[PDB]
Amino acid sequence: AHHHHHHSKENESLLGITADKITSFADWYSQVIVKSEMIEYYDISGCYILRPWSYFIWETIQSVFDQKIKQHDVQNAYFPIFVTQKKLETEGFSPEVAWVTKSGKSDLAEPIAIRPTSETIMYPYFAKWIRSHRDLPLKINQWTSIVRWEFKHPTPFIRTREFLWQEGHTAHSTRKEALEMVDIILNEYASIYEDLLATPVVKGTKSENEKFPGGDITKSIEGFIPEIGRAVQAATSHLLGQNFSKMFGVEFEDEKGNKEYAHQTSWGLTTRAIGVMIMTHGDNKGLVLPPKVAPVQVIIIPIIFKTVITEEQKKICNEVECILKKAGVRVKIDDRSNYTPGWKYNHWEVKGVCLRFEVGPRDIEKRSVRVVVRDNMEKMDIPISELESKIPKLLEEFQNRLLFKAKQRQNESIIRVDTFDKVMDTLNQKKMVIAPWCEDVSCEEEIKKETARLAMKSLCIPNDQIFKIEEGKTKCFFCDKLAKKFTLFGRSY
Ligand SMILES: Nc1ncnc2c1ncn2[C@@H]1O[C@H](COP(=O)(O)OP(=O)(O)NP(=O)(O)O)[C@@H](O)[C@H]1O
Ligand SMILES: O=C(C[C@H]1NCCC[C@@H]1O)Cn1cnc2cc(Br)c(Cl)cc2c1=O
Ligand SMILES: [Mg+2]
Ligand SMILES: [Zn+2]
Repeated sequence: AHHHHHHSKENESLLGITADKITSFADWYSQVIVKSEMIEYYDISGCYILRPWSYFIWETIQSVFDQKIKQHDVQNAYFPIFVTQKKLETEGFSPEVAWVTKSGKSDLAEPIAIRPTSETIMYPYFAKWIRSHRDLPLKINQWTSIVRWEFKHPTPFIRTREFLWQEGHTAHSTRKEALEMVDIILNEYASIYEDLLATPVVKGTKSENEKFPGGDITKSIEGFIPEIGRAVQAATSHLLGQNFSKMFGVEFEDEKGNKEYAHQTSWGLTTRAIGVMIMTHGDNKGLVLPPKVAPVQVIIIPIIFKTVITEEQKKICNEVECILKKAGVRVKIDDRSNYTPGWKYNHWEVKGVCLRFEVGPRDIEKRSVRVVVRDNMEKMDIPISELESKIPKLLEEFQNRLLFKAKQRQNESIIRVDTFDKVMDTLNQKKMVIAPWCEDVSCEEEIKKETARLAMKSLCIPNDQIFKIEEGKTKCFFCDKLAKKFTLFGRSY
């Protein structure tokens, strides 16, 4: 679905994308993020430079999500990047901890860990701040970078040794209020991917074998990349319960005067969202960005070459730019006489600009503009007097079309299998499995073991159970136990 629309002579250049998205996905992903000036590879493995074209999308994700959690009285703070070994020791993987072992030429007697997550940093101070039920709920969030020495092969955005993320940590007086906070954040995470990034995700609950061992319930949104047949956890929201409050002493005096441990939640979203969004919408021409996160929604390209644009040509472009600026549209004019219009067309197509305006003599004469849509090569002529109304509608239609097309690609990637004899062939088709499952830890341990023999794991137990179980008859697709619900399975990042 990547190489359907018309490619121009400049799209077939080396300044375009030469690797096919389906048959050469890894090379396609690298060319798309590099040639669009999103990412620069760094001489330290697993780290990638976030150029402004990609960092804008994170700033938009950060701006939109920060306003969302402020609706629930979540306050932003910043805790140090460092944490002692004693606090950190008591998905914690010791080989992932980046340790500062020297300052200058002086060795540290006790090395200091770089923050892989802030439970150890923050919770000793949650216990210090929380003495009464009146002090609850406490809701803290921080935007910061995280360093984890990932053992698996790094992927830009998806899995980086340094990534930018948001981590919210809340404490409540009741488990019910905490679980409501877990579901609230999960819906906002799903909104970030679907409403902002036009990326479909599946809301659900992690299995006992796949949940965060430090919490009671781990809910998540699962994404999927069909071109490689691997799911990707889009975000996560944990019902920590009292596991962390018991071990850090975060207790409060409830009403009537009894000491009770706090009911905590924690949730996180990283720059991985950008990578999942890129892989979802990008085609063989390069980036395809949702209008809500595209750094430039409209590029105005006057038909000029070598010489300077005429005075009436610059006046029309400024008028169109003024109309689009007043309408809240992010718009820029590319009046570089240095490049042919075809060069600019491919240049802003690789960068994923939603709409391009071609302004030539015929457009000046009619007081109209030639609009070319990025993702489907749709062409139309809009009068200048209609731009204020039509362009916000086109970007709105653009956003809906990306989510709708990405949705039907995800729905066709979910295959129902009721017996294990059809699971392996479904996985080999680069697709997920929705199967009747008993949800036992022992069952998933053998599911991972048997599928690794030809590994498949539970992605999430979806909140929306589209299929029904026979009360007392529907057995697990793998073992002899009765199936509880249907669970989404597949290989993941
Ligand atoms: N190295 C990474 N780079 C970018 N995003 C990441 C990375 N690791 C995790 N994430 C994302 O951040 C979210 C919250 O972090 P976390 O729950 O600690 O992931 P995780 O438990 O390490 N899962 P995983 O590392 O894939 O086994 C995850 O749901 C991922 O979507
Ligand atoms: O980090 C987590 C759980 C939650 N903490 C912050 C909010 C979002 C996030 O899902 C799971 N995790 C993952 N990787 C880790 C790596 C190391 Br090293 C350590 Cl010490 C700890 C962890 C660790 O705790
Ligand atoms: Mg990890
Ligand atoms: Zn089973």
